[PDB]
Amino acid sequence: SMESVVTVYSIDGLHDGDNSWYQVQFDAFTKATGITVRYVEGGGGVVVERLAKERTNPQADVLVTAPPFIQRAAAEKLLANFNTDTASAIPDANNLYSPLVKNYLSFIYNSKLLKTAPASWQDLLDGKFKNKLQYSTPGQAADGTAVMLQAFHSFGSKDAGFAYLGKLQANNVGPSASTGKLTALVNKGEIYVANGDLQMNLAQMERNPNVKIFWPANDKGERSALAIPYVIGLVQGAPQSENGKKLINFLLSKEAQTRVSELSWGMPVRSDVTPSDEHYKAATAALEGVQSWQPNWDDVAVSLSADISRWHKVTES
Repeated sequence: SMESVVTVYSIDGLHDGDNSWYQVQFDAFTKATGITVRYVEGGGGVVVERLAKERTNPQADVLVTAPPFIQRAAAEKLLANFNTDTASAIPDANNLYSPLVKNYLSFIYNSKLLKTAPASWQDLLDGKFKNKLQYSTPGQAADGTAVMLQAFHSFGSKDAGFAYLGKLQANNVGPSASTGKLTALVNKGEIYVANGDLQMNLAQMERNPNVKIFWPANDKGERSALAIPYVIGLVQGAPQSENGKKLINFLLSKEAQTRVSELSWGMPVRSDVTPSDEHYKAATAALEGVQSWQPNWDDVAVSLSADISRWHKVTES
């Protein structure tokens, strides 16, 4: 006989614990099918670089990563054509990849010290934020990359978003290789405002009682949040393509999707699920009146490295 297997390479965030969405779903899938799930986790670009390294003899069957890395995988011919069973249930799926779990860029502030959420991007330039605001470093921290993209959108052009971030640098404490550690700094008032992502921050609120989630408005009064979903595809040349297809369809099923919020603090991509958990209530409350948006990710895949280089030039100078 053989122990049947399928191998997942994923961006981190869905396997944080024994009761995480991936652990629970992988265990259910194995019980139902006899297929063990092997799992590798890393940064969103790291996992795609590994697929490219391994392309002459693929090891993974299923990729999960965030934009623009999923689009880089598609451009590099690392994804296989596969029309999922669900897709009718899922917005914006295509034959190479499908959204799996929704997430968003977010910001946080100290609500004990500040009487209300900062209203606008302009308010963050106030001198009261000098050395009392910090966001993580574009390119190094995924949510820092998201802040840069968000500035372009909120200010209407790359030049204008970079100009804004150059001004914000007067207040920004400095670089941070990761984002999650900033939350406790906000909670202690060492800083008053930081970036984040919605899944992460929702889960942090219980132990950070001085913090609340917010988004600044732009000069048209709009609060928007960059959509940074987890996105799934089948690996080109997978050694276990049939098992990969089964797992993809399973993770996109109504059954699996019903527990995304409960187990991970993410949001399901299917519209036909009704979460029953309190995490979802918190997510819905945070997003009320916030507009999701996204760029053309095929275009961002090409321009991102240049933009990160420019961020360094703009802020360091």
